[PDB]
Amino acid sequence: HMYFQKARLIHAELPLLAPFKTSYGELKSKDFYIIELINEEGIHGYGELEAFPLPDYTEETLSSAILIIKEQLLPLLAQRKIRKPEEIQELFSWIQGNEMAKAAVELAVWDAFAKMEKRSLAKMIGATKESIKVGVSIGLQQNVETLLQLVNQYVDQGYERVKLKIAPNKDIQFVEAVRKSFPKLSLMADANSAYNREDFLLLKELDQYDLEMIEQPFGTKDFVDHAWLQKQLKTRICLDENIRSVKDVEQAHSIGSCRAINLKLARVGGMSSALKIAEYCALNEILVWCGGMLEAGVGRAHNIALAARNEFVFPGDISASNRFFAEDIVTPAFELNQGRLKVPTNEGIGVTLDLKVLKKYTKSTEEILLN
Amino acid sequence: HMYFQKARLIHAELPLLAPFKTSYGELKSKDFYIIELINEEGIHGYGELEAFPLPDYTEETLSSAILIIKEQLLPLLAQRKIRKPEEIQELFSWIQGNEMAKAAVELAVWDAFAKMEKRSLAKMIGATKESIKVGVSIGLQQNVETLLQLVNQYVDQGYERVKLKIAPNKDIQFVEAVRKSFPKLSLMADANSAYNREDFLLLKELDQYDLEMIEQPFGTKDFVDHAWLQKQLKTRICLDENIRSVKDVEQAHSIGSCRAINLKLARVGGMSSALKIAEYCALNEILVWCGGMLEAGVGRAHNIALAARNEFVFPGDISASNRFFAEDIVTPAFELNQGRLKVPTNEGIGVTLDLKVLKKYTKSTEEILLN
Ligand SMILES: [Mg+2]
Ligand SMILES: [Mg+2]
Repeated sequence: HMYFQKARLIHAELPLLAPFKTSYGELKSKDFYIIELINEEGIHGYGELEAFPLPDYTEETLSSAILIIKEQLLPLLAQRKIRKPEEIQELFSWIQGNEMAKAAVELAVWDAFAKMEKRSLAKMIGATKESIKVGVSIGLQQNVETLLQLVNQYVDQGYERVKLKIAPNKDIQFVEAVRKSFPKLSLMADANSAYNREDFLLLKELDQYDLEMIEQPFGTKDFVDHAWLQKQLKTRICLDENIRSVKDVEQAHSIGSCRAINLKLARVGGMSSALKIAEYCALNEILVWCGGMLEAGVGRAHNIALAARNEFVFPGDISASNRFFAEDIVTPAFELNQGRLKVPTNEGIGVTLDLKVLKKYTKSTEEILLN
Repeated sequence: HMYFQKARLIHAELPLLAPFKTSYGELKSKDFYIIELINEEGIHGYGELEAFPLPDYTEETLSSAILIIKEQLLPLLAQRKIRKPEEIQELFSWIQGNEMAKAAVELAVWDAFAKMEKRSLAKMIGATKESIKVGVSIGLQQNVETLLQLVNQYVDQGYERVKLKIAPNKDIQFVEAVRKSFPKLSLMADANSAYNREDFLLLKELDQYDLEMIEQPFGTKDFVDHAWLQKQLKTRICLDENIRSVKDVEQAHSIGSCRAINLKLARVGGMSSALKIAEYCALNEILVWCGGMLEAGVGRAHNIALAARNEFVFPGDISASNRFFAEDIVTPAFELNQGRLKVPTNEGIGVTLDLKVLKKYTKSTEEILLN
């Protein structure tokens, strides 16, 4: 039982060690928001808005999402008494789409409760693991030779799973190379909606490489063509973009669009929603794993608590800050210990903000009286 | 061949005669934007942003959409030379969702071209009609008696089609009443996503009332449950919310989710997109008609040109301004002549702005240089 006294929206931007390539862009940093929800008893809950700057991933964007947060989500909490962190998905239920905005606010509310109950956010959602095996993603390489070198570094580093980025001209030849060299390494392929039905031959040729899964070969809204392809392959197909809720998984399932789901907290609307989906995939043999969105310290802390659940077996897209950022905004840095990350045990998300580090990356601060 | 010199974003709000009820709200007016695109040869193209204030219809909202227009759509036109109005859907293609933002800008570009070619926008997209039969929508009534009275007024007024709003407790008993009283009046039912699979009995009981169609009984993102229902009915099922493109219709089709499509320019991203869909429904026996979004003068003018196409047979949701607004922002008011509206013949959308009437409803004006 708690009431949210005020909200503090912090806009920050972290320098990426290396540029991140998106569909129709290239990130040079992680532009995000920190939603700080403050209890009426002095507890601070933290969430992170993950929306990319361009609507080249999903329809949402940072500027538009934070706008929906201010004009749509925060006003709802203003009055309200919240009893379960899960009541949040409900009052936001009438809102269509805008999942990443909801997530930023809702995940803050969860952290606030786990804090109140002196538990890890991981402990609270029921997780038991104390560490989780994270994976690694490699983009497109011009050389097969150089891909194999990159693949070698990580394996030696402890990463027990590798996601290879695929594309019509650079697909089958690279998968072999890696498969016929790491015959026991779990390996998946991400096709970033680069194929058409006409390329089913190319896609069928990958079935025989024991690929863990092939992510979104066709349209970002497609169910039909995916199903038409899934029925012709042994490898699981994985959806991403069009998976926003359990309801969305249910459709993909009955249609037979996929056998695996790339679950990302932000894209799915929060924690309540993510768990419902995890539980459902578990009951229907659908492989579920935590994808990523270049999260800063706060985003990553939540992601790891979700990843700690038993349903998640496949290594997710989480990693030590040091892989992307020169610096992060969370005090207990995430140490990579041979393909594994330590699940926070401290109250809430388990990590604190370097109000120091933050200050030098903060572009604006806004406080909102939810009362 | 034209280049857009500048853009003028006019924010206006018209007083509604009577309150308009939305899913989780009630409009008291039409808050919208007018996108005025100005040629390099002095031609003015006009579009209208239709997004509702709350994300209770689709994910978009006026405030967030106009934000996407400024930050995402207008910058693309800045440099560009446009040869066909249809080039607009293309450069916006990489953008996910955000259809109502696209529409406001793209429809402006069409009007600008039809103007350049001294043709009606209706003439240009190929329409031939000179008038179109519009319908009328009635919300939920407490009395069956009073619904029948309302139904009587319109029929005598000339409306050749009536859309009845349906809901679990107020459905079958009203349909009869109207059907067993106007045995020859085309009649459809709009279920505004108020039913579950468990209510298929209720929905099957309507099949026998020669209902033209039943709009979105189930989820606003659902294809599956709709298909499961369509296969059990004679009446056509009509989708709305989840129909954003030809591609979306293609899925609904192969899945068998519907037999009719409620086509609204804004929700579908513009004219290029709307025509593609109309043509497709025509080739695949799918009933297509123009739905509405409480358009002001500009929105309505475009809608009527689309409605003039041959594919649209069923009366759309268009009407004389006088049905909703005390005043409108378009000089040649739309006269209702026994269920029909006269298709503009004047250049472009065929109507002019009462810069006078506008001024007293304008809340802000913003000019943006595209050179
Ligand atoms: Mg993806
Ligand atoms: Mg509807």
